[PDB]
Amino acid sequence: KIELTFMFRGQPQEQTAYKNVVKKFEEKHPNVKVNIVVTSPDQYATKLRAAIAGRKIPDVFYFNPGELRAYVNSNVLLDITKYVENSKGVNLQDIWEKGVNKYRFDGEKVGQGNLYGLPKDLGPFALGYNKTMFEKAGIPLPDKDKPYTWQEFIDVCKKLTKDTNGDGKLDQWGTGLNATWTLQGFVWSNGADWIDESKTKVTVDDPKFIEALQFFADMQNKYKVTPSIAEAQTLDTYQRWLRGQLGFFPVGPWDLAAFDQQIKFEYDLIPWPAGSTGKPATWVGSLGIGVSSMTKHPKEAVELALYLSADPEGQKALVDQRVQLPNSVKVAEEWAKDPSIKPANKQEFLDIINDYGHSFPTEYTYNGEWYDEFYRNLQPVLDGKMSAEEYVKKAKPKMQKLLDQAIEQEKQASK
Ligand SMILES: OC[C@@H]1O[C@@H](OC[C@@H]2O[C@@H](OC[C@@H]3O[C@@H](OC[C@@H]4O[C@@H](OC[C@@H]5O[C@@H](OC[C@@H]6O[C@@H](O)[C@H](O)[C@H]6O)[C@H](O)[C@H]5O)[C@H](O)[C@H]4O)[C@H](O)[C@H]3O)[C@H](O)[C@H]2O)[C@H](O)[C@H]1O
Ligand SMILES: [Ca+2]
Repeated sequence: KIELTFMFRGQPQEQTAYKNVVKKFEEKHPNVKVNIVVTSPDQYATKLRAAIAGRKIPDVFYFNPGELRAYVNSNVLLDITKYVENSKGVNLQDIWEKGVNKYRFDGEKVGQGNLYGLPKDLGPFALGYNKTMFEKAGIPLPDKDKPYTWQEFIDVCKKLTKDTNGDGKLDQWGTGLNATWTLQGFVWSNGADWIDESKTKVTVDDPKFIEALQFFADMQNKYKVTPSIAEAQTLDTYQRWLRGQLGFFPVGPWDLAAFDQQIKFEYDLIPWPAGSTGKPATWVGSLGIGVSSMTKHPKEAVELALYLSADPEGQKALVDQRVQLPNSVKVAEEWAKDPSIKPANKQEFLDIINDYGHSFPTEYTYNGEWYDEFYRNLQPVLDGKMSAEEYVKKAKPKMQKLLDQAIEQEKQASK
C-alpha cells in the first residue's frame, strides 16, 4: 500500500536493467509499490531541477555529487544515516569508500559525517581498442599497462586510417573522441586542469591546458585520424565505433550491455595515452541515490536506495545485466579476475578507480555553471575555426565570473 516515486536516468539498456531490479525489490517488499519516472541522460538535469524548484521531490532519485552541498543547504536530501545503520545486514564498508564518501557531509565539508545518499556506482571511463581491426592490419597490439605517448597514439591512429574496401574512400579511422567526455584525460595527463588546486581560480589559459586542447582538436583537423566533420555529422563516432569503423573509443561499465548487443568485433581495454606527465589519466564518474527530505516513507525509500546500491541481490542483478561494475570492492576484484567475462582487461576499470582516475572539476565547486560555459562555446575550436589559445583567453573571464558566483552563493546559502 506504500507508494514511492523513483526518478532516474539512463540509456535504454540501463532503463531496462533498473526497471527489472525495481521489480525484484517489489517482489521482496510486496507492501511497496515503486512508481518510475525515467528520462534520457541529457533530459535528466532539467527535469530534476524542475521537481526541486516546485518542491515536488521524488522519494528516491539520482543526483550529481557536485550538487550535494547545495542540496543539503536547500533541504533537498534526507539525512539517511540512521536508516542505513539500522538496516539488516548491509555493511557500507564493503562498498567503495571513494563512492560512499562522495555523499557524506558533516555540515562543512564533503567526504565525512552524515550520509545524504548512496552511490549508484563508480564509473571509470576506460579506453577501448578494436582488436579485430589491429590484427587484420598487422599492427602490434597496444600494451595493457604502458600508455602510448601522444605521438605514438597519433602514429598508430594514422596506420589504422584507411580505405579498407578499395572504393577510393576512407572508411576506417584511428579514433573519433568526443571532447565532452574524453578531453579531461589529455588535460590531466599533461599536468593541467580547468581550475587550480584551491578550486577557486580558472586555469584553462595554462599553456599545458592549451596544448592538450589543441592536440585534441588536431586529431580531427590536423592529424586527420578521425572521420571528417561532415562524416561525424552523418553518423556520430559512438555509432561508428559500434559498427567497427574506429580503432579506439572509450568504454564505461554502463556501456557493456549495449556493446554486448551491438559490437561484433573483439575489443579490450588499455590505459589512455599520456601527455607530459607520462601518467595516464581519465575520470571516475558517480551518481548518488538520494531520498527526498520530504518523503512520507523514509524507511521504505532508504530500503530502495540500499537495494540498488549495496544489497548483494540487487547489485548482483545490476552487474549481471552488464550496466555497472560491482559496488562491493571484494566482489569487483573477483569479477575483474573472471576471464569468462569480457573485456579481458576489465581490471583496467579497477586500476582507474584505485590509481589514475580523477573527479570531474565540478565535483569540487558549489555548482557547475563555470564548467558548462567552457563547453558551450567549444565547438569552433574542435572544428578548427578558432585556436585553443584564442578560445581559452576569451572563455576564462566568463568562467571565472560564474565560479566566483558559485563560491559566493555557497556562502549565502550556507548561513
Ligand atoms: O560533442 C559531440 C557529440 O557527439 C554526437 O553525439 C554522440 C553521442 O554519443 C552517444 O553517447 C555515447 C556515450 O557517451 C559516453 O558516456 C558519457 C556519459 O556517461 C553515461 O552516464 C554514465 C554515468 O555517469 C557517470 O558519472 C559521470 C559524472 O560523474 C559525476 O561528476 C556526475 O554526476 C556524472 O555526470 C556514472 O558513474 C555513470 O553511471 C551517459 O549516458 C553518457 O552521456 C560513452 O562514450 C557512451 O556511453 C550519444 O548518442 C551522444 O551523446 C553529437 O553529434 C554531438 O553532440
Ligand atoms: Ca572505402
